[PDB]
Amino acid sequence: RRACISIVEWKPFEIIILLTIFANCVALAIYIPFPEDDSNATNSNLERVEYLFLIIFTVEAFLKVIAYGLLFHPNAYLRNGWNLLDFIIVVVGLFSAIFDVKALRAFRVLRPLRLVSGVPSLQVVLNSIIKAMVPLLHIALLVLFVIIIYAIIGLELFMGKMHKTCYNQEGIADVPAEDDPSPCALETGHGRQCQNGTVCKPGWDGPKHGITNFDNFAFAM
Amino acid sequence: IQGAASPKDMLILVDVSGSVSGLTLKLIRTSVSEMLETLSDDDFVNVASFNSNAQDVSCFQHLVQANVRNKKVLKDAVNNITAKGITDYKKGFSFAF
Amino acid sequence: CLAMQHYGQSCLFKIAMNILNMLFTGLFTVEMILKLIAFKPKGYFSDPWNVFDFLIVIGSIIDVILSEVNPAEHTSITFFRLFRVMRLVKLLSRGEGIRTLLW
Amino acid sequence: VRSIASLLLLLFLFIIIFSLLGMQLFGGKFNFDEMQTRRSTFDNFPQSLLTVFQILTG
Ligand SMILES: *[C@@H]1O[C@H](CO)[C@@H](O)[C@H](O)[C@H]1NC(C)=O
Repeated sequence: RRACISIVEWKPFEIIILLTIFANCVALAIYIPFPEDDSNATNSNLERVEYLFLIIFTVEAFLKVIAYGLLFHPNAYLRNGWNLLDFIIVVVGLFSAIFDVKALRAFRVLRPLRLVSGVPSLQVVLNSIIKAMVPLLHIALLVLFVIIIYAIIGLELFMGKMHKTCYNQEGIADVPAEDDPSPCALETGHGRQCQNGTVCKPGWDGPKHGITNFDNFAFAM
Repeated sequence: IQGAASPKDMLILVDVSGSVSGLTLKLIRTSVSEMLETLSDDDFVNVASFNSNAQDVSCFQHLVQANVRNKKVLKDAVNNITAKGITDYKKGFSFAF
Repeated sequence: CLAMQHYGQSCLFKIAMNILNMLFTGLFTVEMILKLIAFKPKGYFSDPWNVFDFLIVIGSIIDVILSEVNPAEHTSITFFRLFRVMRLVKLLSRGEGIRTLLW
Repeated sequence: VRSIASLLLLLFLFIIIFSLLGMQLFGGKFNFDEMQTRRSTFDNFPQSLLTVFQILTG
């Protein structure tokens, strides 16, 4: 019985499944991600079409797991192949029930990787790229310490000193004076000082949205 | 405006849908307020909105003379709107008509 | 410890970091006393790594001494505070692959 | 040329993979209150590639 399933793999149907990966790949680029829960007419069809691709891949896992053993099939490049199938079924199952339901769909962007796995003429070049990554770990290690050594130093010297920006002196509105806020250090300290008609009060407008300052250690890296 | 055109029966179909979140909504609100500013005190008006369901931004639910006061209510209601849901022109236009 | 501090720090937290800073530099002074007693200083000057330890530990100690005065209240030269972090390079030399690549 | 196409094609998939991922994460979330100066956005796939390639060139 199981022999009947295995002999199917012999038949060159890898072309149709691979074209399904390519066909699906074209089904992801058309998906317009509207801002806030909106969805035009076409997006309604793709989700329906998404079910078909799910079935086509899901049956193959059964075809390729019974034929090649439950334990051995994961022990290959297909580990990600089953990785998509497992979590994609969760996405469709969980969405139909009704949070993080929408965000979980990101795993489907990994299907193109199956495309480079299917063709054996491209698996070699990818391994050529990866095989050259091992020596660069040392450079990565050095860059890791350069980040750490300099980030720690940045904390000590620039310990959240970018939180004083110039404010208008009239007092009608408490907003930064300059249209492009820049950190200021008031008198008694070295740095820039406001013009004739504004003052450097300790608010917070120096960095852009508080993302490019040395306040924390994560901000330092 | 008194001589340019005769009285009107306005009905502004604000499109508060997910696709208009951000700057587009600010432009929509400002334009609607300006439009209500360009209505005399002898023509009627209302402000609907469709987001897969055509509700009304205000408490009126019909045409309300676009008076000095009613304009203020419509302006406040328009200012306090948010983008959400899925656009549905068919239902919105049916509600409007 | 050097990576713990963040803006808007708590006065209690600031003290704790200083306490560890005093403690840790103390251990690195035990490294000094313990190492120098093992073999006399003339051999300590032999290798730069041991030489690089001279300025680091003393730099830490003077900072602790400067901590005795309190220009600020828990309601100025800040150049010797960086010597603590700079000692991390000694860790880098451990890796056989990296040091030869850099050397 | 039989290998340059393979290498360039392999690079193309990587940009596609991250470009598609960018849409799933930042798709339509760049609509901010400020004036719409966010040309380098992630809205639609053909315009997502330009944003991704911009990061690649940095
Ligand atoms: C704005 O409209 C929403 C609609 O639910 C309402 O909850 C909120 O209280 C309104 N705010 C003001 C200031 O009118």
